[PDB]
Amino acid sequence: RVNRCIFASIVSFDACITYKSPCSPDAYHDDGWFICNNHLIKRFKMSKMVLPIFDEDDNQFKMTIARHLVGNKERGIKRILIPSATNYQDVFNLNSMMQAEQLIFHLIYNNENAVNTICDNLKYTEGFTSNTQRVIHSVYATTKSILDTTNPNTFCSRVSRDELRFFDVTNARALRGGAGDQLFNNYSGFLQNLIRRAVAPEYLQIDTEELRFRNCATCIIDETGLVASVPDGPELYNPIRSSDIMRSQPNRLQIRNVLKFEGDTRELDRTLSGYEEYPTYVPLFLGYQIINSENNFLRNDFIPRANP
Amino acid sequence: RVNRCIFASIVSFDACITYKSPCSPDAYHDDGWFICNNHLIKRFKMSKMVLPIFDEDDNQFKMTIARHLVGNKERGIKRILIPSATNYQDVFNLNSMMQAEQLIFHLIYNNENAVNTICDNLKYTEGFTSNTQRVIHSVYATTKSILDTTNPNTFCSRVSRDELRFFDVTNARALRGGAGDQLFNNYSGFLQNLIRRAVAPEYLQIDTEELRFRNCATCIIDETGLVASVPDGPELYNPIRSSDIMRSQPNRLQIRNVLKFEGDTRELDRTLSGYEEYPTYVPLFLGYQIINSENNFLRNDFIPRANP
Repeated sequence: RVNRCIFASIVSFDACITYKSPCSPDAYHDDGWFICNNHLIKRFKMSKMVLPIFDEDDNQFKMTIARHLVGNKERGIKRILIPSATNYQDVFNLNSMMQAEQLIFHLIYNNENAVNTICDNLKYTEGFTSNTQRVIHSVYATTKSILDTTNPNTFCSRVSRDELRFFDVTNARALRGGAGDQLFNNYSGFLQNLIRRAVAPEYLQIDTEELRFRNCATCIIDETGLVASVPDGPELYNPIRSSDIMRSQPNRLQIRNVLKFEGDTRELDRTLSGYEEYPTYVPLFLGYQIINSENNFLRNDFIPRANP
Repeated sequence: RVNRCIFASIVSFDACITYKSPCSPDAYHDDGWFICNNHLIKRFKMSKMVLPIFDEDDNQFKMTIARHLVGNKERGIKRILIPSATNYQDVFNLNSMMQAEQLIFHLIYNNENAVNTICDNLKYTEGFTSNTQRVIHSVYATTKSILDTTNPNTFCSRVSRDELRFFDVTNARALRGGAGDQLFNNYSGFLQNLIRRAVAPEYLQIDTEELRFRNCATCIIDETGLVASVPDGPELYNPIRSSDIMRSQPNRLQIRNVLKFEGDTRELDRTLSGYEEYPTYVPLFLGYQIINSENNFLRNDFIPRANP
C-alpha cells in the first residue's frame, strides 16, 4: 500500500504544524497516474475518467482519460489546463501555497533556481538543522523518486518505443508529428506522462485498423501549455458543479459566475427516467496514437514511453 | 396504460396467425417517442438515450437523444438512418417484411399508391369481408391516429412556436435554416418529430444564453435522408454489440464482418476498476435549437411543435 500521488508528500516545513495532504483512495492504485484525483482537480482542473474501449464481439479493454473542470466563461490564462515551464508561475499562484508544494512544482518544471531559493530561505531557521532540513529533503527525495520513475531519460529507465503518440494528426499519419509534439517533448517526464494519461487521441491505430474515437478535438497544446479550448470556435458548455469542488482555503474570498436553471424540471425528468443517460462531460481528445502489433500493451506495470 | 409504439399494431392479416409485435416497456411512456426502442433499433438503427443537462447549481434538465447503431465500415444505405420518401423503399426491403408493417411505412411516407395496392391485393380472399378487412383497417386507423398526433398541420393540432430548430447552424444564426431545413420540412410530422427527438443540436440558445454541447456534428441530413456520417475524414468507430443485435428472422442467413481483440485485458479492468467510466457511444448531433424566453418548454405533454 503506497500513496503514489506527488503532492501527498506535502507536509509543512514547520514541524510544529501538523498537516495532512488529502488525497483520493486512487493514490493507492498502481497505475500510470502519479497524481491523485483530488490533486488533479485542485491544480490542473481535471477529473480522472476511464474510456472502456469495446469490441464488436465480447472483448474490450480500458484506457484512461481525464475531463475538463473548466467552465464555459473562463478565458485566457484560465484555459491553461497544464502550463508550460515558461508560465506555470503565472498560472499557479505559488506564493499562496505551502513551500513544500512550491518545491514540488519547481521540481516538476525543473526550476532548480527556485528550488535552491527555497532552500536558502529556509536554512536560516533557528531549528533548521534540527528538523526542518530533514523534512525538506524528505519531500524532495520522494518527489524526485517519482519524477525519475516517469522520466524516460534516467538511469536504467525502461522505455517503450512500440507506441507512438502524436498531437498533430496531419503529420502523425506520416509518423512525424508537428510543433505540438516538439512542445510535448519539452515537458518533464512526469508532465508528459500526465498528458498521456489524461489526453486520449482522436484516432487510434492498432496494427492497421484505425479507430476514430472522436471527430473533433476538445483541447489543444501550444506554447502556453495544455489548453482547455475549442480550436474551431465557441467553448463547450461545461457545468462546474459541486461534489468535485472544495473550499480548501476557508478564509479565502472567492467569487464565481454561476449558470442557474429556472422552471420545474422534475416532471420532465420523471418522464425520461426510464432511459439510459449519456454524460455531458467534456473529455480530453487530441491527436493520433499508434500501437504496433508486437507491443505488450496490456501490461499492468508502468513504463515511460517515447517517440523515436 | 397505452401502448404508443408505432408498429405495435402489426399483426398478420391472416387471422389464424397470432402475430405479436414485441415492443419494449418504453411503449407505455407518454413522451415524444412514438416508436418503441426495439423497433427504433430494428428499423432505424438507433437506441434511446437522455442528456441530463445540468446547470451549475443543483438543477437537472433531461433531453432526449438517440445513439447510432452503425459501424465505421458501412456506407450508402447501410449508413442511412432515416431515408427520405424517395428512397425508403430501397433502404427498407419492404418485400421481405409483413404487409401490416409495409402499410405502416407507406403511411409514414405518404405512399398512398402502395397503401391502396396492399388493400387491393387483400380484397381478393376468403375472409376479406369477414375478418381481414377489419384487421387491416384497424391497423391503418391506429397508425393514422399516431401520425395525426405528430402532424402539426392537422385539424386543431396543438402547435408550439416557443422553439426553433435548425439543422444548419451557419444559416440558423440568421434564423434561415438553409437546404438542410428545406429537406427536413419534406418529412412527415412523425418523421420530423422523430428526427428532432433523436437528434440533439450542437448549440442551444435559451433566452440568448448559448450553450455548446458538441463542437462537431455526428449526423448529416441530405437528400437521401438522415445519415450516420461525419463532416469529414473517416467514420467514427462504433462497436455494435450483440446486446442490441436482434435476430428477428432466424431463417435469414447473414454474414457479419466484426472485429476481435486478443490478449488478457482483465488485469487492466482490475487496475482501473475504481474509476468512473465515460461511454464510447456515438449520439446523434446536428443543429441549432433556440428556446424562446416565454416558452413552456418543461411541459410533460406532447406538442407537435414546428418552425414558423
